[PDB]
Amino acid sequence: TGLWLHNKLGATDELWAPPSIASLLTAAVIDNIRLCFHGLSSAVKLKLLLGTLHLPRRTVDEMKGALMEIIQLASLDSDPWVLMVADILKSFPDTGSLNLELEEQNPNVQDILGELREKVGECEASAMLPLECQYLNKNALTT
Amino acid sequence: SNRPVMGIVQDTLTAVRKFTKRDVFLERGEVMNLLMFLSTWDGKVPQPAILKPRPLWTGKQIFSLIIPGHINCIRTHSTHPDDEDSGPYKHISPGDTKVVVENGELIMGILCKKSLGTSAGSLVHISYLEMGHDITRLFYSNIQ
Amino acid sequence: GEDDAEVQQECLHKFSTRDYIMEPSIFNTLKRYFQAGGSPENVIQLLSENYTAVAQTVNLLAEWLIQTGVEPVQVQETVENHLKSLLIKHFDPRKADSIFTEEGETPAWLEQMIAHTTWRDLFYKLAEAHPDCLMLNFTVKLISDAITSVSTACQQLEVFSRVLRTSLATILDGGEENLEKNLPEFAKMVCHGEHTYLFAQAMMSVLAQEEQGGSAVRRIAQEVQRFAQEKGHDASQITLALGTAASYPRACQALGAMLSKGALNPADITVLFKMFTSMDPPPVELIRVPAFLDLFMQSLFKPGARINQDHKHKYIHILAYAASVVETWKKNKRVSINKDELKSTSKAVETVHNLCCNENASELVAELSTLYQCIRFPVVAMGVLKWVDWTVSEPRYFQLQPVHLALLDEISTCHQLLHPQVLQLLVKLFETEHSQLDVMEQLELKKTLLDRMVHLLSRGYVLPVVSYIRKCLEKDTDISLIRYFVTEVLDVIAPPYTSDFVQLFLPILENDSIADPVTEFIAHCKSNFI
Amino acid sequence: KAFEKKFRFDYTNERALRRTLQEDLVKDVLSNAHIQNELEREFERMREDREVLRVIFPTGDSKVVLPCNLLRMIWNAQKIFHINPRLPSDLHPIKVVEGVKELSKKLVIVNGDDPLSRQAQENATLLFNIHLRSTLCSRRMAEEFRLSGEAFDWLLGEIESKFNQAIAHPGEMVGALAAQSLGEPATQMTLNKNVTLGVPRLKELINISKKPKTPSLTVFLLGQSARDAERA
Amino acid sequence: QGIEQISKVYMHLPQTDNKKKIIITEDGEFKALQEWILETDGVSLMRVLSEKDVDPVRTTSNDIVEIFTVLGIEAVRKALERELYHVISFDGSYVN
Amino acid sequence: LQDLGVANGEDLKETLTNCTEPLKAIEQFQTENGVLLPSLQSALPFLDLHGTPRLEFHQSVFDELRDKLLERVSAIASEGKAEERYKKLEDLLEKSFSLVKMPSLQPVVMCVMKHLPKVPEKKLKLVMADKELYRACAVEVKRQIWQDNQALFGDEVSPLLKQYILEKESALFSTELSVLHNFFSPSPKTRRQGEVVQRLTRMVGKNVKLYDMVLQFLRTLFLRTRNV
Amino acid sequence: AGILFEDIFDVKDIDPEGKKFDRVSRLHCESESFKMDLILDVNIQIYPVDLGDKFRLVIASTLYEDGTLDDGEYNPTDDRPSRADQFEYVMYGKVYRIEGDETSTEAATRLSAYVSYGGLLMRLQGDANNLHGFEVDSRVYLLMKKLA
Repeated sequence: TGLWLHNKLGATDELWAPPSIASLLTAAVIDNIRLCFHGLSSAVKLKLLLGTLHLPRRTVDEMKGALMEIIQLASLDSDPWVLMVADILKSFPDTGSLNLELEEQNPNVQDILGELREKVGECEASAMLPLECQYLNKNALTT
Repeated sequence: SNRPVMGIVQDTLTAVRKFTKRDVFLERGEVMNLLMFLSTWDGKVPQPAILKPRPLWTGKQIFSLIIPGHINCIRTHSTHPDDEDSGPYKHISPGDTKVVVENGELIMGILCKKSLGTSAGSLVHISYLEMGHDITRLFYSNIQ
Repeated sequence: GEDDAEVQQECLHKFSTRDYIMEPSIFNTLKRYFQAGGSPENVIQLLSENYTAVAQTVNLLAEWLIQTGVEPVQVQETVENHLKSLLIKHFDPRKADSIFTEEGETPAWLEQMIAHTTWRDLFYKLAEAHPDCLMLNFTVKLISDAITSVSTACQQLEVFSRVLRTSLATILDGGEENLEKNLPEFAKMVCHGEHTYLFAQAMMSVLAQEEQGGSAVRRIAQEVQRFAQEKGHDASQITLALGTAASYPRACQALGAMLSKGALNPADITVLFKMFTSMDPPPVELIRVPAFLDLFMQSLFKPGARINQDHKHKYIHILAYAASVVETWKKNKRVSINKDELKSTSKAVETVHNLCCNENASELVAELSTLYQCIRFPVVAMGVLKWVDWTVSEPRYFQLQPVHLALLDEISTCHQLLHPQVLQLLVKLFETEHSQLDVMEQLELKKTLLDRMVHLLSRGYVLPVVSYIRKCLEKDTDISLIRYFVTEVLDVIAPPYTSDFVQLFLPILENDSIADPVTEFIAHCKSNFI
Repeated sequence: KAFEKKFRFDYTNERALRRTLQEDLVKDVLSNAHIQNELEREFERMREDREVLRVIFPTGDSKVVLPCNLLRMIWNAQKIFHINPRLPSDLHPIKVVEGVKELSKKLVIVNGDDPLSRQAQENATLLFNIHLRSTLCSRRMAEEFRLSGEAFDWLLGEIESKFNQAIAHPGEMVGALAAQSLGEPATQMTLNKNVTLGVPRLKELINISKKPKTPSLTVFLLGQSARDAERA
Repeated sequence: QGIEQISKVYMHLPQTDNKKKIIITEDGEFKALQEWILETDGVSLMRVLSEKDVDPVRTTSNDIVEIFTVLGIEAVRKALERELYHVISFDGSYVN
Repeated sequence: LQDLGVANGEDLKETLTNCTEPLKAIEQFQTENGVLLPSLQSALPFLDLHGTPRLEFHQSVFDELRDKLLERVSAIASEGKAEERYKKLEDLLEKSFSLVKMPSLQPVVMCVMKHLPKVPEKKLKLVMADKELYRACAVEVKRQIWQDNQALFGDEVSPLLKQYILEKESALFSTELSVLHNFFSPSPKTRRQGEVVQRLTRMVGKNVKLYDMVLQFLRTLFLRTRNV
Repeated sequence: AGILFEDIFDVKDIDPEGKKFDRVSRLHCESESFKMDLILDVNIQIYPVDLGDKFRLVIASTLYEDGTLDDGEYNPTDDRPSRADQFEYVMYGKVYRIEGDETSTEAATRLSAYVSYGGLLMRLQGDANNLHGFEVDSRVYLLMKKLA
């Protein structure tokens, strides 16, 4: 299964998880990841974990125990990208809600907080508008 | 105007256009009856395109034989889409609209006036310029 | 047999080469020559006699170039670039990994290299060529901590996060005007990798929760996700998980399917319509996805209409709900839902829908007042804009003495937000080539297009319009059209002016000398605006 | 840039030569700089030929007529000798240059050896020799065609034979041939600011009229009026 | 005002690359620029060539005897060849 | 080298022979005899770290900078003041005359004197005397020498004149009888493309006195040899 | 014997660009093992096929499991054993192109082989290691059997 998933995701240029990933992640294979999750390469782990977002919500719910287990296996891994995608995904299978609690154990996001909250605070003069703001009427736009 | 002056004409040209379509398949007896009329035939029935569930020959398999000697040519069928080369199908036509003859053997495409007519660069032109007037005469007669 | 004789001959061959004394491995070679049975005296001649002091020669030559008055800096960059090319063609990543292995912190020469920017550029280039080199990975990580190729920018969370911090700081600094030229260089990186896209979008959703201009970060996320969409990617489900879509299962199901396929279908619209008509709607912010609204524009206003007259009211109801129904919230508590304008908005949208889908329409002159009052709704104006784009952009549209361009004039007059859109259409129509139109007819058509451009410029969108005019001047178009445009601009202009306005409008004003508002402007700007 | 990219054979990058050529030939070309100089002369004269064609064809149109198809002949050589382009070939570049030069000597339109005769010989086969040198540069021979030495020699012989067969035979009545071949298209001609066309226009040309039916000038501008409609 | 025998002249841009002004940019590539050409109803070529801002390289006529008077015999040969090529290639037919 | 106080191979020998500390002396030599720019000193141990000799770097920049010296003297050839030109050229001339004996610095002196219409007499004398220098000097030096040394000018015209008389005798006695071609057939321009006359014009330049020397040589030859 | 390639494939599309020939369809198939993309024109009339069908695919040089050739000559009377008896849909053709994502300095990682069977085209993209058995201008047999 590990060599199989490497063959089916080891293309180091297909950094987006390729289409049909929902088909490659059946329940048996989902239970087979955690047997040899750490034996795969970093990019394979990335694409594999990210493919869970493509699945139907029902199918995300069915094997959510295995998804949470594999996400914890990613949270204890060595690769930084694996660590942070695990940190985001830790709350995902239970509800479909991303984990926006990334400020902890991250100098990078703490620097995002410092530098870019300062920048956003200073850049509040003629603050630019989202795309959907064009559609809104005067009351909703002023709101 | 440095081109063939004659080519393939009305019924023969429409018939070969329908013949070289991708989905033409011929039984054993039909193929054997057609190989009778090929004057320049070697006498060896080629292996069919499909063997199981039944031995069937494609029309282009037969058309490879009448093409003489070993010639190579690239043409575009008259209804070739003008974006096939820009897609990921430059060598594998969805509509069989890219005529590729190689080593005197047709492997893909459908023939028409822009590949068998009088126009410059046609298949008959190259057949002349390589295989000589005699072999091109036999080529014309075998086609018809 | 013993290899000491071959090593002796190799040592003789290497020592015999010119200036071989300068090699630092010499010690081992000397050892290799002395233990095997050589002598320590012949090497003295093999090195010294063939020594010519080319180091001294190049030193004297550098002093010669310095003596002539040539700046030493350019020659120093030249020799450094020579070293860079030599190392690049000589590079061996395993040696770099060995320098990593001997001590995790590299020996301090590489820090001195980092102190000078040219070696940082070398390490950028080397990592671009060879991303699989842990020494180079740590080096570019140190530089980031202190033009990382997109593969190398995204290879480490640490590197990508720092570069993303600098990137979006640059985007916010450069604002709406530099958005176009800062977007692709960073959105390529973010749309390079599902992991990169997910991490960046998650951070942008974290950032947008702040109210002191986080909506700009939300726009940047919107541009990045539509960049993913046009690159053939699944930006839908990530966006749905990014919001409150999980609270409404069937809503996220329908929206994800519709966005994955990329076109509407009445089966899902029935579900969404029955959900929103009921007095427990999902938040209107949830369904205000600009891609979803673009699907509505692409479906309800294309030539056609390929729409069912029974389901039509459902599409229009959902559109007016997304555009006009105003929700009031208090601390993540939906206070109220305001369905006041949904009636009139749906009515106007239905009107304009019938008008654009009639296509028999010669009644357009009659429906003009209704068209303008319906255009007063902004979403209706966007729909009319896209319909006019698809209509006029078709070939052979011009067999009439025009009217749709007056509709674009009304759209630019009413809503300032749609100013970039209309220009983005007009310049397209300004560069399209026409065959069956006479050349004079094409010239008059372009004159009309520039009249519409001047009308847009009258509404305070002066700078990008004049910038495009100056571009297509210096980059093509006839000088007569540009002369006509500046004449029209000088017709209605009056003092006073701004610095940027003269910065963009004056430098175009010297390439011609044909016509008094002109000399009046020259005098005013020369006196006041240097 | 693209001319250099597609036609400058780089002897500086070893990896391309490892990929495309057998190791002995790579060491041969990399070792001595004489062969490298010869390849540089080839590129220099091809660049000169490029400028010459810019003078001759300012219209920038590549479709021309010539006695022999070189691309299809390369293809025929490939399929006769079963050349697999997925392998490093064995063709020496200097052999390609030498064979091209010898074939250029072998193809003669103007016989005799003197300054006028050699000048006319150069002028007659100028365009065909330029086409041959551009097509059979050692760059594309070792990069995309990947042709073998025996197949290359066969190609040179075949081009020689076909060119020598393409020479206009003496005794031909090219006068009547041109007359009939130009009279035949007149039989199918529709009879048409506007300009007269068809067989009335053709008659007005050949039957030279002191009064044309539509005497018109085609005037071109060069100032601002070349771009400026108003001044035009 | 104007030169006699020319009762009407029409201004237009060429719609085919053959007549567009083809230059060679610094890249060594061909760029075909749109340039205003004029087409006349009469022929006094010696008069128009002398006029200011009239390109005395590309300016030409469809008359033959004019070219014989003003340009020269080989120019007549070339112009005759171009005219026959135009009237033969008008219908798409090609001749060697 | 030692003319400008530069340590040559003899210094290296007297520091090597009769020295029980080759390692220390060689290390101090390699450090002190480096290129006098601070930025290189950070990179020279790294330059050598791979087993790459600094030799190749030295040779490449040697070629590059000497070529740039040639380019800059070519540039100052017709730049600004003639006084500034000849001042800097004479400075570089006197500097590299120490290194004119070297085989790689002699072309610098060749180019500098090629850009000088007149030179100090001692340099001309050394160029003439040392046969290797004269054979390796450009004709710009030789024109001035011949302007003060008619003997070598005669020595140079003499073999060319010998070859000219040899070809004249062969052409007058060229065994081929035909009305079309003979000794008198060639056009004057065809006879003026001879290497002898072109070489003589280069050797005279635009100086009247060299032309007078050629005149007197021609007088002597035509009179004593009785050959037209 | 000689089996230049073997795998099992699953169909994912029958005619995603619409119908062009009413007896042959352009099946798009994917390997569940190696991710070899397959686009094969199959006669649906004699050998009907459906979306989602699993099938063993073999690409071989001969059919007689001995390395014995027949130079493309039809011979219905050959009593020798046949590998084609183990399959349902058996075609014969010739590979006519082998492209790859190679550079001018390094070999290919992915190779794409285009093969013609009397006009019916087979594009097989995938890993170079599996497809190194293919040589251009070589006769070849396709052997397909559905797996219920």
